[PDB]
Amino acid sequence: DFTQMFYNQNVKQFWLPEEIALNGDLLTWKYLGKNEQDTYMKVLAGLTLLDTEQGNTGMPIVAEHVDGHQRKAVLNFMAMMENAVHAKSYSNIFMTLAPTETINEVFEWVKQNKYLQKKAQMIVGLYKAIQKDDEISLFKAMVASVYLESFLFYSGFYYPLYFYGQGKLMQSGEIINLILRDEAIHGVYVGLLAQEIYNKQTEEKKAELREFAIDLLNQLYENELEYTEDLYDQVGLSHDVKKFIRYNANKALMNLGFDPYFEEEDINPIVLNGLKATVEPLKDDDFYF
Amino acid sequence: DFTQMFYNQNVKQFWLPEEIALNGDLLTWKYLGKNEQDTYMKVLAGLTLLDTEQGNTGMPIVAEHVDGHQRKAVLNFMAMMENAVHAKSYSNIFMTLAPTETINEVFEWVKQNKYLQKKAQMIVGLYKAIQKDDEISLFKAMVASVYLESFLFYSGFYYPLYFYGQGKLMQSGEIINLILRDEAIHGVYVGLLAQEIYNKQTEEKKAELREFAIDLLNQLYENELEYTEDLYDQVGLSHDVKKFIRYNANKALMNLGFDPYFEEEDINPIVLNGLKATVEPLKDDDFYF
Amino acid sequence: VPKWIQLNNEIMIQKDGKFQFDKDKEAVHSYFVDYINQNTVFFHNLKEKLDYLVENQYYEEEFLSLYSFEDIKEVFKTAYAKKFRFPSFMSAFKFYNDYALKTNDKKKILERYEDRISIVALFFANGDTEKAKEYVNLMINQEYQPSTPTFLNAGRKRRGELVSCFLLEVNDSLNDISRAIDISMQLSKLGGGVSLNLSKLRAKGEAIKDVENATKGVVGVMKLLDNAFRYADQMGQRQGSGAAYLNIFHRDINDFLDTKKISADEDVRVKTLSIGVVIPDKFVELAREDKAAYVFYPHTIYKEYGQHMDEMDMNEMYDKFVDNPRVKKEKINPRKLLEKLAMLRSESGYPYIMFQDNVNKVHANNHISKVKFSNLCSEVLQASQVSSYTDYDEEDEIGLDISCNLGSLNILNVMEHKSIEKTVKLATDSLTHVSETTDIRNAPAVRRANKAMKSIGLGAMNLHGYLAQNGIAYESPEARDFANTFFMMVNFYSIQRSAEIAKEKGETFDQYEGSTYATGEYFDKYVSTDFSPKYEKIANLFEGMHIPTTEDWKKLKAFVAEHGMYHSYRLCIAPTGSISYVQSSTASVMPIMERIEERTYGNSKTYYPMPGLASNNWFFYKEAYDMDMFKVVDMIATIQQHIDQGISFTLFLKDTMTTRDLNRIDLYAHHRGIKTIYYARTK
Amino acid sequence: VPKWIQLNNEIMIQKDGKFQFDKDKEAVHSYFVDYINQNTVFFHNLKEKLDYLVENQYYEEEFLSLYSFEDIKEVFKTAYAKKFRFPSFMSAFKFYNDYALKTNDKKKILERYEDRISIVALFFANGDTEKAKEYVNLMINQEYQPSTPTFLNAGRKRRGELVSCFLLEVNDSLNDISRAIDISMQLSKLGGGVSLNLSKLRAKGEAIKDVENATKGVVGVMKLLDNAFRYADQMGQRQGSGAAYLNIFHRDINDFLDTKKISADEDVRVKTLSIGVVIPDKFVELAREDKAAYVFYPHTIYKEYGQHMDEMDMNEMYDKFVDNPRVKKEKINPRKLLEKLAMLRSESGYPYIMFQDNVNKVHANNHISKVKFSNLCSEVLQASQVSSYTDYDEEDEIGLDISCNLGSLNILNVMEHKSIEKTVKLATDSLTHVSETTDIRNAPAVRRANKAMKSIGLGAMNLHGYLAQNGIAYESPEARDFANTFFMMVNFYSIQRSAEIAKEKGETFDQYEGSTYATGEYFDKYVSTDFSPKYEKIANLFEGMHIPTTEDWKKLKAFVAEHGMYHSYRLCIAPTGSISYVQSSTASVMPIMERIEERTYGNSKTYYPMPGLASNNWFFYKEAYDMDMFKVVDMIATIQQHIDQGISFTLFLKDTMTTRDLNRIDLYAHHRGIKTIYYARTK
Ligand SMILES: Nc1ncnc2c1ncn2[C@@H]1O[C@H](COP(=O)(O)OP(=O)(O)OP(=O)(O)O)[C@@H](O)[C@H]1O
Ligand SMILES: Nc1ncnc2c1ncn2[C@@H]1O[C@H](COP(=O)(O)OP(=O)(O)OP(=O)(O)O)[C@@H](O)[C@H]1O
Ligand SMILES: Cc1cn([C@H]2C[C@H](O)[C@@H](COP(=O)(O)OP(=O)(O)OP(=O)(O)O)O2)c(=O)[nH]c1=O
Ligand SMILES: [Mg+2]
Ligand SMILES: [Mg+2]
Ligand SMILES: [Mn+2]
Ligand SMILES: [Mn+2]
Ligand SMILES: [Mn+2]
Ligand SMILES: [Mn+2]
Repeated sequence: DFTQMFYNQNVKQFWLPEEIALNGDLLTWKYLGKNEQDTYMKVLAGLTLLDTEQGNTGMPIVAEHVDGHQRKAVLNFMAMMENAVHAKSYSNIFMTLAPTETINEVFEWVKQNKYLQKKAQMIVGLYKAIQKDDEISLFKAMVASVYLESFLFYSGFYYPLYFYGQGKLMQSGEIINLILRDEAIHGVYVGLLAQEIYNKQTEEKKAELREFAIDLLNQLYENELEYTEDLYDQVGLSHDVKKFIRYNANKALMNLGFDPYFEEEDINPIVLNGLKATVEPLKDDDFYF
Repeated sequence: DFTQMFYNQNVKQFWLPEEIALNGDLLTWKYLGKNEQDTYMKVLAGLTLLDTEQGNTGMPIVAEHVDGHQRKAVLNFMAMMENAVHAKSYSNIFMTLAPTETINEVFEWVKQNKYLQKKAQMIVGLYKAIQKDDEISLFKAMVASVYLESFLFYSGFYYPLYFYGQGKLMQSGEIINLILRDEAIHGVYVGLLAQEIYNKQTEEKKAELREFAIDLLNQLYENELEYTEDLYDQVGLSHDVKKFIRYNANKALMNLGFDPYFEEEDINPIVLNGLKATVEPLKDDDFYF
Repeated sequence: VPKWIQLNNEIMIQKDGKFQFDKDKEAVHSYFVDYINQNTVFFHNLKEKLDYLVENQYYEEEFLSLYSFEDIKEVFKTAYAKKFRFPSFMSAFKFYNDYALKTNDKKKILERYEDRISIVALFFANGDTEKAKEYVNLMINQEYQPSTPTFLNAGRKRRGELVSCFLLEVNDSLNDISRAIDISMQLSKLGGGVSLNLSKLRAKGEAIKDVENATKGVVGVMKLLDNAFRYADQMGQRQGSGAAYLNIFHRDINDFLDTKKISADEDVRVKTLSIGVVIPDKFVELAREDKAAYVFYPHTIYKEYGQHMDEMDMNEMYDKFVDNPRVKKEKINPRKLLEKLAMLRSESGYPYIMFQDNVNKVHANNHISKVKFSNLCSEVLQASQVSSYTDYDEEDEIGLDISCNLGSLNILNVMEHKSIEKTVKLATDSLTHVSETTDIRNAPAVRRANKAMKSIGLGAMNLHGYLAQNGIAYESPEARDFANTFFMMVNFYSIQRSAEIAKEKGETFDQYEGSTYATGEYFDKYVSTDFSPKYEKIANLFEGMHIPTTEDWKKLKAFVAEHGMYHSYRLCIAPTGSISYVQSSTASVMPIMERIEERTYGNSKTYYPMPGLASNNWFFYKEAYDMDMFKVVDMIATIQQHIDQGISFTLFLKDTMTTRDLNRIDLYAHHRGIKTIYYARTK
Repeated sequence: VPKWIQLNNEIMIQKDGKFQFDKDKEAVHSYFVDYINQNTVFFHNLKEKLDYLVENQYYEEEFLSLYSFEDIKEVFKTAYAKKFRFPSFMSAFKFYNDYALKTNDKKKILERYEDRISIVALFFANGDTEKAKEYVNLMINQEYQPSTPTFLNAGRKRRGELVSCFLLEVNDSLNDISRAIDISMQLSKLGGGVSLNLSKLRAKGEAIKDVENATKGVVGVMKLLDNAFRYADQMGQRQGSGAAYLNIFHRDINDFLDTKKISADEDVRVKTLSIGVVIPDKFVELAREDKAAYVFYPHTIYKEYGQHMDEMDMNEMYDKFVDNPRVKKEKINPRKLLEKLAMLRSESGYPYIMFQDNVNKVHANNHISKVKFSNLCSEVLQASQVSSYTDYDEEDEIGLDISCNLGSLNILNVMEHKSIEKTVKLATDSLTHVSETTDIRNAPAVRRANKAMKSIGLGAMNLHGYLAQNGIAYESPEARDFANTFFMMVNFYSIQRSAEIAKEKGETFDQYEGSTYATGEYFDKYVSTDFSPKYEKIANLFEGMHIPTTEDWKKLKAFVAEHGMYHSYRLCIAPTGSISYVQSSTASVMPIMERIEERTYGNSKTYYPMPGLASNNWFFYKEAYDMDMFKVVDMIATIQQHIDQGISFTLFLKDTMTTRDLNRIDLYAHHRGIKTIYYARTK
């Protein structure tokens, strides 16, 4: 009921890194404090590292196990955006703002970081556990994918959106907004594929899959809180970032056809400013009564 | 030395079938004989099948086994083109020119056609035989992919090109030329990756790989002859198409770094004829003259 | 969450396996003891309230100036003496959210239910204190409910128009098309739903002064009207709603239908304009015989005959159109067109179906004009004459554009009070007043038709509620017998009131002399057939009320012949969407969609049980989707035989059934005399 | 491939390293030996031809009946005595494909060039055989060319209106908006391009009858107008073309501009509606000083001051608007808005730029009204008064809607014949006749302004062609000297002819007494500054022609004071799209875009070199994109100082230059006195 519509929306959102000139960001970058520059670098590396997993494994593995030519095509398109567009865009932002040696060090740090690794490996673990012709394991991986696309990225997206909403780092913020817009539709689409599997299950199996999804969400959420304090306490933003994580967790759940887990909260206004019946022929004698 | 330039070429060649309006072909299509329309539909259906498998299976699987994020980005982009752009374009052509029943019938015809099933069996079999960290199985699949890109498509491409060259079906022909332009660069790129693996081998191993490549080519060739006769005898063109596929077989071999295998022949000259702005801010000195 | 919201949600929490319906009542109490009484604005006496509402431009002072303040106080005291209580939370919520008057900032409630009813009654009476008290007793007993425009806007300074629906005839000219667009925007600005007959417009590929294949057809006018209704959207409060009606013999009928296909391109798709199809008996006959039909180019027919294609009878002129070489036509398969109609109605609920011959075989004003199209709710079926809007500095020939005032009888409350006659006569008087005080300065044909036709629409609500609360299955023959008797009584007393108004005013509606009312033909079936109940239970239900017999109908026929009728049209059964909540009534004469409906308001969810739903009448409140649509068609035809205009007949379909079942239902409706079919809502 | 097409494509084939330009001439011969003569209907005598054309509804009887057949035959003989030959294939092809009269089956040619010219001359003269012969000599010498509407439709029964530029004022009301939509549809039906001023319309989020946030803004009106223009597309022949103008201080200006962005949604973007922005000097001052500007809500200004925002001088009103608390406004960055304008012009060439103060500091009829907006081609700049279209059966207040009469002098042909005075006066007489014979019965303000203002637009073309064939670079100071002298003589003789017509008929244009012509202010710069050529080459170019001096201008000023002026406006330089081909001329006063242009007709390719292009003048025929836009602005300002209305001024940009360069060109145009900027064509 939905793949051709998503095909259309995906291909009409096509874009390339070269379209946004990045050099003019140096005019606001130079005015940020060390903690602001440090947080931005770390957040950016976090997003980059997670998105690489999605391009190399997450999207291609789902495309491999999903049946249907049109679904495979949409999924291929999404994988292309991760590897050919998003990855180049993140690299471009980095190369503009930091010298080569600084980029290498930030990636070394974020690669060793406990909270980034915990979530990255949890997601990758579920992708590696998909078994041929087993729709339960596929569903679990789709849940992981939706959580990455619609939830885990947002502790990171917060900061570029926060600057973007203030008139700072506008070129890289525009790029991030385009990336985020792609991840949103990726999350919704994979969510619909997961609901299709979920709806084929018994009531007991459904309850079991719901428990899986909520348990996974809880593990990721508790690690996100730690990840958040680790990055954002030094710039005083953690309270507001936490509200943004919960709001996006609720969107991820709704993508999977589940009820919101967290109470509704208002979001930081600066970040907001950044953001067929069966055709049967008439057989005659239907005109007589 | 080459991936970056292929990356740039692939992304700059990006297109969608909807860019080309097809209603202009309606009359030249109406005017073709029943035999001509039948061959044309079947030819494009055979192409659709090849692109379906190249997009679903061939390109993603090669992407999985090839090392390097940039090489993977190129291969992922090529995969997307196969199933999200190329395979879909044929349906755009079908939906314009043909009634639903004729479309349904031709897709049923691909499923039961023995030559099309044999060629798919052979090519996809090699893709699915790739073993992780086994460069020889990967080479064999890359040879199969080059043969699909640079040889097997051409029994199909002949007919749209033959019409384009006579000023007939020129909108459909424009789509086909764009597809052909893509496959030419896809065949070169995969050819270069295959040569990388071949060049790592002992002379004895190389001799075996040439045997594999030539045996596979001959087996595919013999099947393609029967396919060509089956499609083109009713339009009187089988001998001409055969010359064309031999010509392109030599190009496939060359893409693999091998000498031409078939002698040169004169190809139908008809078929040969078938072949935001930058923004600066306003300074205070721009308001005075 | 509010306390009343929790109490209302407590209904679905079952106790001993049964729904807690009584909790609903508690909710209303909470809703009044925690929200309404605190948010209401109280004054020292009624004088201060009326003065504050008058000077602050809430009320029109003219209608209140016709009464001394003592009379207004007496009317308000009569309204409050009933001690009316809303039996369900949703009734009070809907009134105080959609119809109660609030302040400019909408922070407080200025009008109670009794205040609104008193103001509407004082507006209706036009200076008569006793008549105002009669209206107050009629509305506080909830026997009669004025339509949403009338109930919401009566006596208000910031009001719109009291007329709900407008029907426009569009002549085949650019001047007429532009005037139709202008009038549609003007009437949507006034808040009314606008219906336009596009059957006179020439089809696509017709000649505009000897240059051929020049017209855009009805689809271009459809796009223009869609943009006009989008622009004029009640100042952004309610989305602008329009309807386009096309005859099924129009050549553009496919393209027309293609406007509602879910795969339609943006240059063809129309999304804010409802579509209706007018099907003569000739089309059904051609589809039945499987003979290939012909759709026609209206301009060629107009050139050859001097009249529009929809201006004459297709049943007698179709063969002449086909055999005429000077008439241009296209071959179609009528059965394929019927299947396309069924598929479109399954997908989107469109088009509206108007069986033209079913409307015009009992139409009383065929001399003025045949009914060629219906309104946005497909229940208004009146004669219309197209207007000739000429060039600037040239006089326009103003025709008749349909417009009627809606008002619904609450069947349960009317029959409980044993006051069919009094309620019908008072409702007719109120609708006559609404018509008389309606003056639209930007729709000339609408104004002329309102002044001449004097057409009103008196509907009915709570048919299923009354039947279920009295232990009668809606599909049972007893229910159809009750509907027959009740609506024959309603028609009798409406005709009697119309004739009495004509006698007291000395004037009838324009061209009444050629109508079937004047010739006595209309009363034929009423002077030969007895419509008294055939079942003892229904007769007991009608006890205490004088059911008119053939002798009473003969006396009424003689009275009409002597005095005439004031109203060309009197009865039309509107859907009555949201005002049925306030009256604690089921919507219109349609069966209930669901026993308990879950509606989301704000961030909260509320459950509205059907009025009177309980354990003993749970299965009498059968859901419409579970019902046989053939028996619903039988009920609607039984009611329709006593209604001069149409009935908004929504089809309630299951997902399992096919388009063939929908076509069978449509053909049975046509066979049974159904005039119009409103919607195909699929569960 | 036809023989003439091969001979035309042989131009690009280079012989001895040179283009075979002369081969084009041979192509023309072939195009006449093989096609034109074979498919041209011939008659035994002109009497039979005229009888056949009149009887078959090709011509009008009225204009031919004013002459005896001997006079018509003499006019035709005068036309044919020139033995005119098209010098290039594209000239004859464009005439016989666009302007030559063809049979109803469009396979035979009824009109030659001489026949069409004779018919247009007979229509112009209105019964004077000598005047008709003068017009025939004017048009067969190709000194003057009536616009495409006049040239194509003069004397034809099956025709549109002879005027195709219409400017409408839209008042801030639903009645006025609907009337504007209707008038736009009626004028597009007549074949005219319609420009609408939307500045008086209140912005989005304004109050309708004191309900807040109700107005949809000018974007909804633009959607309505775009639908109206799509519907009215000349009976399905050409795409309906309309323009919308908004003042830059209107609050909707961004949303207005957002209608042309590619990223705009389907409910925001208008595709067939051109947009223009009116930029007062206040906006340029605010951007220059980098002070943040304010975009105002028009309805609040109207409520506070009783006048529309665009009806008062923003230079003196801006501070009062900002300091007024009752005027609602939004903060904007004027430099950001200028950059947005430049970016939008780079992407799509929109919007048109109107420098309000540049227009109004030399406007002669500011007493009637200030020029608030321009036409679809951004060259008509006239006073307009808004109309108050009230409800039905209520008298409308008819204002003034601009509709000027187009006609272009061929500068090369005019100057080589040394007939500036005679050509200008005869063109003025023909334009006056066409304006007097125009009667539009569906546009009341257009008709009233045509009767009152009597405004005509006399343009010029082949400026770059004339300069290149005379060894003068378009950017050279000599070219600007020639333009200054030539257009000062054109203005002098246009004013003289207008005053002579006023003296003969005894009437001037309405409200002439308040104009600067009556007060003599208009002639100030003409009675003090001598506009004789400052270069010997230009003076030798003007040899044989009397150049008006300051004494001649003083005499003309006295003559205008004594006798008045018949036309409110006389000169406007239109783009002259397709008539430049038939006249073998470069388009308008613009520089050529390409030396040889490649076109695709059917499945065939054709090549049009610029007129007179050869090896000797190849360098002087510099392409517009290669030229310095500052010098093009200088030339256009030099011409504009002698043109009362505007000049269609298209910017020609390279893909390398950025939005800063576009903004610099716009600001230099504003500084140099450029009134309008038409298009930003990027190579
Ligand atoms: N269901 C209801 N419908 C309408 N008004 C109500 C409803 N429930 C409460 N109210 C309003 O709130 C007031 C609260 O009074 P309540 O009904 O509890 O009884 P009371 O104080 O004994 O007096 P009374 O019933 O005589 O008005 C009522 O007087 C009435 O104005
Ligand atoms: N370049 C041209 N432009 C316009 N008409 C042309 C042209 N060339 C030929 N014709 C048309 O074809 C006719 C034949 O002209 P041609 O060059 O053969 O010699 P001619 O002496 O002008 O002929 P004629 O006896 O027709 O006057 C012309 O009279 C004219 O009607
Ligand atoms: C002007 C115009 C008319 N029409 C169609 C819609 C109208 O229903 C129909 C009649 O237009 P008319 O306004 O009646 O045109 P007309 O009177 O000049 O031509 P005729 O004498 O033949 O009546 O033409 C278009 O489709 N597009 C247009 O642009
Ligand atoms: Mg007409
Ligand atoms: Mg107003
Ligand atoms: Mn990504
Ligand atoms: Mn993603
Ligand atoms: Mn491919
Ligand atoms: Mn390929």
